[PDB]
Amino acid sequence: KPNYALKFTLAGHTKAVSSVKFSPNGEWLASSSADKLIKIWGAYDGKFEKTISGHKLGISDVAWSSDSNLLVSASDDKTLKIWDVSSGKCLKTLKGHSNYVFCCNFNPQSNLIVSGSFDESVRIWDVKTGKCLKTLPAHSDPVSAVHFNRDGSLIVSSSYDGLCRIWDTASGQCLKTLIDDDNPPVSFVKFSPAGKYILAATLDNTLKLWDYSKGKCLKTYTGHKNEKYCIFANFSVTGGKWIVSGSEDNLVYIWNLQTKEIVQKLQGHTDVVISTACHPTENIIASAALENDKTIKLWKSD
Repeated sequence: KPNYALKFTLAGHTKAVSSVKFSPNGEWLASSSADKLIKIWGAYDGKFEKTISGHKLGISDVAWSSDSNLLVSASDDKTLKIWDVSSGKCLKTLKGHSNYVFCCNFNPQSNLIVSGSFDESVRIWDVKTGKCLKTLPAHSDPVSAVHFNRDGSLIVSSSYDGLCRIWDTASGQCLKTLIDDDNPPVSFVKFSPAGKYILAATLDNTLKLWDYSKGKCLKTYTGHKNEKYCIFANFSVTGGKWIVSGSEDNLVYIWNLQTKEIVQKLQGHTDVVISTACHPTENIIASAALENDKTIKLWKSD
């Protein structure tokens, strides 16, 4: 079992936090908020670095490029923005979604961005030109998450329509639809770090690990509360092999990936824990909470 202990609390956002992500190089934490801002923090000391501004409405998601040089953000202003983190410059504004942009990610080569929207589409954009390469008529309700697999040849999307879909990046073809024995909204999905599996959250208090090639649910993680919000979940890989998630009872939950047992709950937030992130090299978790709390917490384990 891990022994995550609170090390730092990061105050600065003026509304609900929406996402936290560690830079791949381990140096930084990026946060997005309903306050329309991105903040950068030191990953190891929690020290505030700077604010990246320009969205006109709240931000739902932010993601790093694989070389830690760029961020992409998804906003209710119906845009994504590509940011040079060192300069703070907005390199490109990606316009084309017809409603709120909810989710975003770079591909592994950080030459493409994928986005999902309340407009029920998935878009694929060229990083260097900022132009949209493809629009996928992916879902019949808002798209909650989008993620590329380990070589960028596939995208997984999740939706409030109750589906996860896997797309061919090059053709835009729908290769797979995954759904279990009930049809609750899907609030999050991502590929596993080696890409054998997907991890999906549904708004029935359930995380599931799927073998997407076989189309089978292999594991379920339960015990937390998740019926309303799009709560990210993580694979923790630096020490023990864990699943990490926020929860609507204001806790961070940590499960054993193999056994599905709860191994730790982290107490301290005063509102829903909307987002968690796992440091790429150190046993460090970042957690972030909604409007009644507005803080980020850094936790560290032996």
